[PDB]
Parts: sequence; structure tokens; C-alpha cells
Amino acid sequence: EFKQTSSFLV
Amino acid sequence: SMKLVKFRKGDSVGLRLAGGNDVGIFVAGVLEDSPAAKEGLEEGDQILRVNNVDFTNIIREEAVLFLLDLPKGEEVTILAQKKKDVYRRIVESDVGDSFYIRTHFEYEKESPYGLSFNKGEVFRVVDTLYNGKLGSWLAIRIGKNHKEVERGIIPNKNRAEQLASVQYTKFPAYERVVLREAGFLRPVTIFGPIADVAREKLAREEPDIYQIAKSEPRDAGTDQRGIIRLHTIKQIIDQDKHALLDVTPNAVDRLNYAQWYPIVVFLNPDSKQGVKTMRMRLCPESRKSARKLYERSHKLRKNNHHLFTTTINLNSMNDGWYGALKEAIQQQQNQLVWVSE
Repeated sequence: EFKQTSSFLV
Repeated sequence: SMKLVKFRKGDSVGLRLAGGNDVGIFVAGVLEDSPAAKEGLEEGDQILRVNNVDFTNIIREEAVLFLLDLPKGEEVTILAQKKKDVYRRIVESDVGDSFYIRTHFEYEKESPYGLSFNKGEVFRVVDTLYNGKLGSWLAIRIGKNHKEVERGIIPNKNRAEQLASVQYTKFPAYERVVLREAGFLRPVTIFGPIADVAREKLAREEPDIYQIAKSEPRDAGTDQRGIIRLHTIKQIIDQDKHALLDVTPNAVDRLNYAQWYPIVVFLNPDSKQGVKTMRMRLCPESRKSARKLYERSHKLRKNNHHLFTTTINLNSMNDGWYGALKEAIQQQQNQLVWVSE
């Protein structure tokens, strides 16, 4: 549980 | 070895961000073909600086909004560095953001993975882009003994300041805090049905350490019972003595805001009868009703417990509370205090 995950494309 | 890249922005800069303020903002991925991909940038690179702005201690949400806010058609310069040794270990562990906040509003969890809170609770924020989107912060509750008791999602500051506006303090919804040692003698507020006896007692018996702060005149049409000025308090602090304050809960909050963080002791009553028994023993003259005094402290605990720094349970049969108050005060004095950053 609770992985960080990349931001959307900026 | 550093890289310094220079390119124009078109629609987006073309980067996915990982990490945060505790480790660095890292490039989690590059969109293909893009001018950023053209100029060398790749996965595993730490973004050190963008344009004129330092990215080495920026929270992830802030970095994302900054790159979003950059005008298209205009020139972007980026200092970066390949640090695969560290980006790889940003994947094994959650690690990204780390800083502390204080809540200045009540929130009820919108999900079982959420965290609820009252005013005055402190949190270590570990992720400013939960699930890679904006909306929530991942955070850890901090309470007794400064320990990490619970982990879960909360609103980001933007939604928080907005959720908090539906209560119209000088305080923001989330304030950045950090642990400091009081480099001065903290003012002391005492609540409960024995507070007035306690203030007089402390000042009378221990005048070398403690001093009562004088009340300003009474405002017309109130209750016939006055505020205290920051100047009156400051002048007592000015001579290594604890200022004893007979003030309202809001005055305590204004005092918290002006970074004077008073030691706030609630003397918790035994019962209605126990209050009378203590009254009879300590102030048999006083005309104050034991009934009202007991209801006042419960009403005050009901609505302002977040302002309490410590609590002492009153035992009517003895005056052990006094010795316990002396020690509680000195204890609180040597404590670390969560202070505005």
C-alpha cells in the first residue's frame, strides 16, 4: 500500500 | 557530472516528476521526441535548478505547479545531475517530501484511508502528490511523545485553506511548523475552577519565578469580571519571570500566533462537590459559585481543549495539584515547542 507514483506530464 | 540544458517550452516541458523536498525532485520519465528529451534529459536525473529557482528543497506539488506555470514559447534552463544510485532508492521507499504542518481547522475524513483532525494537531507530510495527482497529501499524524501514530491522506493546502474559509484566527489552515526550544520564559495560562487560587498562590509563594500580569480596564457592557496587552507580558518576559495570565481562549490563540506560545494548564475538576470542598479550603471568602465554575471548565474543555498544553487532575482531598503544577510548568518550559517556520 501507499506507493508514490510519478506526477502527470508537466 | 552536471548537465545544463536550454530549450523552449511547447505545451508542456515534457517531464514526469518524482521525489520531493526531503530527497530532491527527480525526473521519473521523459516524453519522447520532446525538446527536453532532445537536450539530454532522462530518467534518474535530479532537477537542481530551473531558470532562477532552486529545486533542491522544494515540495513536489510546488515543483509541478512551477513547471506548469511556465509560459509556452519561452525559454527554460535546467541544471540537472544523473543520480541513479538515489532515484532507484526513491522507488523502494516512499521517500519524497518531509516537513511538518499544524492544522487550524476541523476536518472529517472523506475516505477510510483519510485522516480526521481537530485544530492544533501536527502532521509530517510525506507526499504532496498522492497517486500522482493534485488534491491530496499523504501524511503522518504526530501526537503524544512526538511519535508517528498513524498514516493517511488529507487535503492539500489549497483545498484546506478553502475548506477552512467556511468558518468566517489569524492562522492559515496549514501552517509550516518545526520543533524549537523556548529561548525565553513562557507565559502561563491556567484554566479550571482553581485557576484564580493557583495564580495567586504561585505569585505569592514563588514571586522569584512567577508574576501576575495586570488586566486592562473592563470593556463596557461585558460581564463585570479585562484583556492583557503584549507589552505587559513582554515586560515580564524581559526579566526572566513567568507571566501568569488571566485571559480568554482566543487571547491564548492570538498569543500562539504572536509566537509567544504560553504554557496552557487546565486544572480538571474532581466533581461539583469536590470544587466546593476545595473552594471552602482555599478561598472560603470568595463569592464565586462552585456550580458555574465547574460548568465553565467543562464548556471550556469542550470547545478549546486543542489549546491545552497539559492537564492536571484535581484531587479535592489534598492540594497535591500545587506541587504538580510547579513541576508541570517547568516540564513544559524545557519541552520542544512546535513553532511557525
